[PDB]
Amino acid sequence: MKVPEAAISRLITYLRILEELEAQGVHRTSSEQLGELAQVTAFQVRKDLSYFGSYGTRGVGYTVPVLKRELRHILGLNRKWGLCIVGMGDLGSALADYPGFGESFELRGFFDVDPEKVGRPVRGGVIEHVDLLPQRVPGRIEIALLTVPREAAQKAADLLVAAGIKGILNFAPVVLEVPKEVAVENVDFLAGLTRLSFAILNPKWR
Amino acid sequence: GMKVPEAAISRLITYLRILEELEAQGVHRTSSEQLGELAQVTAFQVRKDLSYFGSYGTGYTVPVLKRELRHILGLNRKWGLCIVGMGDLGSALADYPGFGESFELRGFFDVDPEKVGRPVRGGVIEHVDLLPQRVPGRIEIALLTVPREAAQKAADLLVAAGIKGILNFAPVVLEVPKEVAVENVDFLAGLTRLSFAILNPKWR
DNA sequence: CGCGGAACGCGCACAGCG
DNA sequence: CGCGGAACGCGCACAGCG
Repeated sequence: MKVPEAAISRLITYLRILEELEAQGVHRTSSEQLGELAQVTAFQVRKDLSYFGSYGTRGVGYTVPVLKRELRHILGLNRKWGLCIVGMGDLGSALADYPGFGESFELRGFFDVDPEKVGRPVRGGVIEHVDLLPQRVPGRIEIALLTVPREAAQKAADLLVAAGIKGILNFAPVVLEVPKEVAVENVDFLAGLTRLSFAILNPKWR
Repeated sequence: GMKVPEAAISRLITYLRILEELEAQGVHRTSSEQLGELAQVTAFQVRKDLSYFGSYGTGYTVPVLKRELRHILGLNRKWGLCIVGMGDLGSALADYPGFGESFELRGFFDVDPEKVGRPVRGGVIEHVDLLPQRVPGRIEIALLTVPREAAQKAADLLVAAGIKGILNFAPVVLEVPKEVAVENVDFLAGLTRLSFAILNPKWR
């Protein structure tokens, strides 16, 4: 009912920690262990998980493959999302080649407008003009990796929204404007850099 | 409240960007309501985000704000950067043409024999074993882009070398001494955040 | 007229159950 | 015995003033 987004980010962290624990053969963990690895209090963990259910065992703890399964469900990773990359520049090309996507995310789109790229056969696929967006997105692409130069970002967004996209992972440094019907998440490395600058200059604060 | 919420610093970064665009458009005067509009926040928050540092208001001269903001964020100096992990991302970052005058790449490290010794925009790749010799006095921030499984270790090495801040791109929670700052850029996390958001539209 | 404190909404102790 | 509600604390109202 409450469900702060700060909690969704932490759930991501717990699932990753669970995958890792599983990889090490651990069968059972606890909020205390989980907190120690996610660098938060055990309270924060139990409270974050409580927003969705009671997956543990009182007096005992949490069975790793169970909670793991439960978090993947909540996070909507128990499905196979359709992805497309708009802006086959350098970052987008690195992305196309990222091997750590896993079962939950599948690349189906590849786009851009530059003639010198359009038509290049990328990893399992081929680039194409962003004009084919209206005829590519519906029912096959839900999420788009927006990676274009800061000035083409807002333009590319409109296009994507019109083509029926449901989510935009924005890599461009700028606040996008989209219908509130479309979810957007920013991945801003320059903002992070700037934050590091500030953090350094203000050690006390940090 | 003399203690600045960190969320306010994300907004200042956004304000600065909005100013640069203005200046670039030729505008000379802006307002609380104008900034908010462009930043999608209330004019209140803008004023509040600014009050933590001063009264730059008359008011609000784009160039006087752009300048005070970059001073507040520490962009008024030339930070030294290095990249640890020269794979696809490390390479992409190495050739990024938009750091600006505030961030300078002075190092590129790795362990792959095929990569070290390799020339790059701004220098050459060197083995991480050389960080203790390359960091002090020249490099404050490190762009960490190694595989997930080697992140912590690379981080342990940067710490040992005396690094001030790590911009972590690996999907892991780095463990570092308190005097070392860490900022994460997690796109897999954004992806999974979007996944959740799509399924919980009323939650929005 | 137009544009730099304080209230308010939201993010630990014990009850519950194995 | 061992490990899933409510207090606390962080993030609008008006005064000044051209």
